[PDB]
Amino acid sequence: VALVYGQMNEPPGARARVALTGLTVAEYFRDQEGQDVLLFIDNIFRFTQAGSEVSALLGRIPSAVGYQPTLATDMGTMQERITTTKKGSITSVQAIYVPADDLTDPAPATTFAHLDATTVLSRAIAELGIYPAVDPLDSTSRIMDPNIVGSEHYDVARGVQKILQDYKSLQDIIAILGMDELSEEDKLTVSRARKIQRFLSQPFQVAEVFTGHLGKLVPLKETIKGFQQILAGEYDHLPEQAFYMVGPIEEAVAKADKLA
Amino acid sequence: VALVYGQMNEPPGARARVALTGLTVAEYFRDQEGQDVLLFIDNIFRFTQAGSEVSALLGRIPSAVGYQPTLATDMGTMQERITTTKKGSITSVQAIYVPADDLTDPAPATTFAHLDATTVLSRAIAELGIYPAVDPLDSTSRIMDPNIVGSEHYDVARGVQKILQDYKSLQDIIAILGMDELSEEDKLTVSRARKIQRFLSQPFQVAEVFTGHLGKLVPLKETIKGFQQILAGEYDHLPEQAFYMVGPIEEAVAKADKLA
Amino acid sequence: ATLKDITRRLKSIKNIQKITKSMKMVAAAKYARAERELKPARVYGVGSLALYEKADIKTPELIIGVSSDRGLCGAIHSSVAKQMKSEAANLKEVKIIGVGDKIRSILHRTHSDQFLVTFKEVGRRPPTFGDASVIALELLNSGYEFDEGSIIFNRFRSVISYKTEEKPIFSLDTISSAESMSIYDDIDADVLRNYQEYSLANIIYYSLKESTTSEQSARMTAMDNASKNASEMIDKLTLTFNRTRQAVITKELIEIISGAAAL
Amino acid sequence: RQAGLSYIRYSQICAKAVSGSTIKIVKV
Amino acid sequence: FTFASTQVSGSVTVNSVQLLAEEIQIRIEAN
Repeated sequence: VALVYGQMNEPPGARARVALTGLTVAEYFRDQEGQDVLLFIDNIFRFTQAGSEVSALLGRIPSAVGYQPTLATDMGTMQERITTTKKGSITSVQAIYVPADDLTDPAPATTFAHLDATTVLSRAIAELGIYPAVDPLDSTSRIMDPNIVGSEHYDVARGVQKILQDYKSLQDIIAILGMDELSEEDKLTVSRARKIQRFLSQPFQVAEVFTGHLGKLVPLKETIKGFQQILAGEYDHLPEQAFYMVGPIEEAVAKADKLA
Repeated sequence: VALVYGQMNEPPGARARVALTGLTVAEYFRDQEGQDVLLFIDNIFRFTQAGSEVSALLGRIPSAVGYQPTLATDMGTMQERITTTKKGSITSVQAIYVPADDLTDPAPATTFAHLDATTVLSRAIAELGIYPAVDPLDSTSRIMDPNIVGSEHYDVARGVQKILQDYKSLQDIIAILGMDELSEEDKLTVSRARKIQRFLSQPFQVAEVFTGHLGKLVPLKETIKGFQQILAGEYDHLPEQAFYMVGPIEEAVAKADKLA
Repeated sequence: ATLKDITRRLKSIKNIQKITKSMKMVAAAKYARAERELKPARVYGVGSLALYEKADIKTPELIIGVSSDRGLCGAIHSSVAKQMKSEAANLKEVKIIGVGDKIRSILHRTHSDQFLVTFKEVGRRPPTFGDASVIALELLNSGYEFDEGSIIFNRFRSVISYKTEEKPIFSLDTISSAESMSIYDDIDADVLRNYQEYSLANIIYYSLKESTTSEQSARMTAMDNASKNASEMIDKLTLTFNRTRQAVITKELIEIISGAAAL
Repeated sequence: RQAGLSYIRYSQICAKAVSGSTIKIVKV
Repeated sequence: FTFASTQVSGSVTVNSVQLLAEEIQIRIEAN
């Protein structure tokens, strides 16, 4: 990683440009060495704000909500340099701050014009111990189209979510009226869902110096199969905790063994 | 009929003056021939908008909402020629486009004072399927005087408004909790109000292609009457739907049979 | 549309939604238990009625309304009351009893001077034969030598429907002494006295067991809706809030610019 | 009977020997 | 035959048959 910094004490113009500087660097590992670089802009809102400060200083009339008249171009001239050219591609993970919790606020609204996916980190999920604490129902992607990920991928994914949704429904019932008017059917959606929720968690190699556990980088193929089978009913006999913090389904099997 | 036009494709100045032009034509028949004229304008809001388009160019500090500081006087010396006099009569019907649906907008806001009768159309009503989408508690007429329309008319009129005003206040609660908790008495206003609301709608020849029904023209006494009875509880047995999209009350009874 | 008011409304609707979702789940639990205990009750209650339909009973020549004390269950009470007033009108002397405070508050004022007794503590805890026996006892120990009575309650049909019905109370030990009753012989004039008393408790019990099932399923339904309306209202006010928030800033800023530019 | 007791009351006793009580009187 | 109380003294009826089962002296008799 190369780190580029635009600290909060820097004047508008500096916090304004540092995301371009970082961009410059990344474009090299693509236009000069044709790799697949990763660009991280933390956070995309302070980019926009820096834009407004600069704008105001240049005495230009603000537009709706006080932002810059050039909000959309200031963003476009930067966002657009982030793509897959014939030489390689830059992929950007942008930390978003939504003002006033207003998703139609000009800053945020403009920004979604460019996003192809959202990764929603959730404190609730974390509380399940589940990590990465990504929310499987709130996180989204433009490319989750069978015409793009292929029917299999697309169906598994849509399978995982519905089940996760259904279980969500039952969640209310379980706690109140108690876990049993539950059908041979309603009891399976839960079981699997709970297996799934766990199978969606995973050990990171970045946290090895700490979790005393080995990181896993599951492959896409392994991912779709994994969930495919749980949906399928291939491991209904396996127990929940067999799936907590593992990589490929094979590990779910072996953990079960060590868990008698 | 004489036709004058300065449409949506003309530069501002043309739109700013065609009203004056149609107006002049009408003034000739009124004063030079003592004729009884009819003057239709669609849309007089456009004249004011046109004014706002050139106003900055004339170099004027803008007034509220970016409009020209001369908005009222411009409406005034123009609106004041659209009038009946001792020489001739001008019945004028003017469509007034309300921007963003905001009736507090300087344009529409300043126009109320020039009319004798106003028909305020509502998106909310239109969306309920009631056409014409006239707001019954927001339309008025300087003729709504017992000494002009007769007390029979004056009492049905105020009768209808009172029940719709009453329904209107119950709506907040109806909105979270529905009708259950409502008083037997309150539920009767609600029934009647919803039947009066439907009976206020009607099929226009001009809108036959959309209502799917044959246009109707109801004679005043038929209106005064049909509304009396409704008020008077003579149809508390019919269903609401019987009243929707009909002319005379007699057709509302029939529709009820057909609904069986 | 004031960010203050909007906020005031959101505040009270978020609580409503919370209290309303809670009430729904409690009800659905009470309902679930009630739906089941109702299976046997019907067979039992229908059994009690098996004698009279299987063989005529009329009357030569007491309106009991059952519901509960708690509202927020759609039209459970208004229905029985509505039909209760209807009878008292069409009718022969008139005397009435209401089980569940709500009846005593609704089909009331107009007919207080037309009361015999009223019952409280109905609906919170599941009804029992025991409660029915108290109602029956309270009546037998009343000075009303009713010749014929009717019992009005809500007959369950499904979580989304019920029907207010009436059941005849030919409890008149006197009426059970008609021609049609000649088919059954070897009946002491006072063995019936016991028979009628009993079948009186059975019919009150039945209506009672039907009633809470209708009530808990209607409160569940009513509170499902209320809660869903609330949330929708919440979603709308919030979006109205942001539109307003953005326009005030924009509006306040254009005003400053206009003043500044004019100089 | 004659002692003031009725049959429901008898059945009550008999059944208990072999049952809520929530209901409350409101006499006015 | 239909026999019930909560569960599926009292009364009995023969028309189809139905049996329906729910101061000191009475108690003595029962016990």
